[PDB]
Amino acid sequence: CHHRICHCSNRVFLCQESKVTEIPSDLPRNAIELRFVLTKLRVIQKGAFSGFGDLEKIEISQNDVLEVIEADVFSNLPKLHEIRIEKANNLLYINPEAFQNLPNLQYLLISNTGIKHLPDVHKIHSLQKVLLDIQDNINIHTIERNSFVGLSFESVILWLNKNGIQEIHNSAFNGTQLDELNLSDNNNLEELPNDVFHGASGPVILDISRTRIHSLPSYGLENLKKLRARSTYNLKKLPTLEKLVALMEASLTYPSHCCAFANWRRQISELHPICNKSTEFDYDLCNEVVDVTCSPKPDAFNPCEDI
Amino acid sequence: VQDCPECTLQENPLFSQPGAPILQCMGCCFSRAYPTPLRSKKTMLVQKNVTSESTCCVAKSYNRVTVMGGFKVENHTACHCSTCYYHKS
Amino acid sequence: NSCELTNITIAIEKEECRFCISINTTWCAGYCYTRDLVYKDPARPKIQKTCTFKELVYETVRVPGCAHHADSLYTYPVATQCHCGKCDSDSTDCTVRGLGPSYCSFG
Ligand SMILES: *[C@@H]1O[C@H](CO)[C@@H](O)[C@H](O)[C@H]1NC(C)=O
Ligand SMILES: *[C@@H]1O[C@H](CO)[C@@H](O)[C@H](O)[C@H]1NC(C)=O
Ligand SMILES: *[C@@H]1O[C@H](CO)[C@@H](O)[C@H](O)[C@H]1NC(C)=O
Ligand SMILES: *[C@@H]1O[C@H](CO)[C@@H](O)[C@H](O)[C@H]1NC(C)=O
Repeated sequence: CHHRICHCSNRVFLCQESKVTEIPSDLPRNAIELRFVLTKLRVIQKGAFSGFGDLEKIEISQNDVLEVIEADVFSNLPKLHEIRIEKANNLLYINPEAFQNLPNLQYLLISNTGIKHLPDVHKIHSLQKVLLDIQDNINIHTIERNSFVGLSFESVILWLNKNGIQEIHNSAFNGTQLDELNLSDNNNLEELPNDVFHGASGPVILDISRTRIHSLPSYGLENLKKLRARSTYNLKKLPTLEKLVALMEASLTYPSHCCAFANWRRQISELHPICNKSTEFDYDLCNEVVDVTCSPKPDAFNPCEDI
Repeated sequence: VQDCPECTLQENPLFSQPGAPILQCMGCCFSRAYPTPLRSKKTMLVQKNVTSESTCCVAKSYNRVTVMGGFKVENHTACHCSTCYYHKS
Repeated sequence: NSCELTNITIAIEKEECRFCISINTTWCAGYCYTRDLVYKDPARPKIQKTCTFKELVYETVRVPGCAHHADSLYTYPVATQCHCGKCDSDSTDCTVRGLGPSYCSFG
């Protein structure tokens, strides 16, 4: 195999270095994978990738001069499960029309970029479960209302950690099946509004580690199985076990919290069905278990629940 | 020299029944870490001096089945070393 | 499994002098073991390990200058211990491929 600019192997095309100033129009429409690496590429033009029905993966990474992604850039790619946008330091603008219908999207990664706002995902409408991984983008300060609806008919994993997020509006997760939400390492994030989890199913896993979040929402956590709040210092109270009905695991900051959990039982509704059969673990859905697993456990001497 | 078996289809101990096994990609893939070259650092708004290239053993295709009493599981039909989604901090 | 300390060669790029110098040092490379879960429960765990540094130290090195530019110092990380574990994103760029350790813009 071969091509003018881009190196090629097995319908996988890699356009590298500085001689690539724009996306070659002569790229085979039977391409499985496209990678743009170390290009002096100021813009990615409208409908640039439209019309590769064979295209599974798109990598755009380490482009210092890239400032914009035009409208309808990712559209008509029924076979695209993976988009990866990494290390574009001058990219501040992603056109709200860039992300079009992509029924097969599994993984959208935007990491280490200039972008000032979350990407617009309401036209993606994926049939697959989607991992949205948006990280190390310091200029992203706020999450609007309905920021994730229409990303997928299937449940969703949202990693928004290590950003500059200071602001989360009510109903930011509305119209969304949330498996998992990681907001950790947004250091300036002070408050979750009481309606964050309105019209959202889940989360089942929530990570607010290393944020200044003061308080957890009173509703929306009826499905929470796993809570990770490490070095979350001004989160002092917490909902009562009766409000976190599903919680099985918590890794927290203040040991007194863990003692609150160890001291309040829960668990009857007998339970069912069929785990029948015939230093850590592996697969087991029997509901075998134990008071919430909690840490830090107030191990080193000391009581719990105060005096 | 540590004998790490290549990523390949195998038999899930749970979920599997005689005559009706379910196949699951598992094995080993190549990964490495080295200092981030300067040319890359130019492109990062958040400096990372160490760069890590990895790949993970995942199903390149699969068929959805229901077994055991209602468990939706995938029955992996093929395997390759591809993008790691879940290896991070 | 097989993840081990291995000698490599890296490229220190001196941008003002239009050349790079090569240095031997020690980093991680090898094979780690992953599974791809068959039952996709949101409360998994889905965890994947990769071969990366368990411990590292920084070393400093003199980088020649050319006519009309002073020589300088460059400080780079060196691996002490390697293991199969999570890629730590505070310190590390966690990707599929980088430009490679010995990449140089001038050759
Ligand atoms: C909740 O989601 C539904 C469907 O997407 C939407 O129509 C409704 O307006 C949302 N609620 C709010 C307050 O935006
Ligand atoms: C999974 O597919 C394999 C081979 O295609 C087949 O032998 C097996 O019956 C399938 N398992 C189930 C539970 O359908
Ligand atoms: C990253 O390398 C740069 C030198 O280019 C240095 O300033 C920084 O301290 C290095 N390591 C860490 C942990 O910051
Ligand atoms: C390679 O590892 C060996 C271990 O004995 C070490 O002595 C050597 O310095 C390393 N690399 C080079 C270039 O010698």
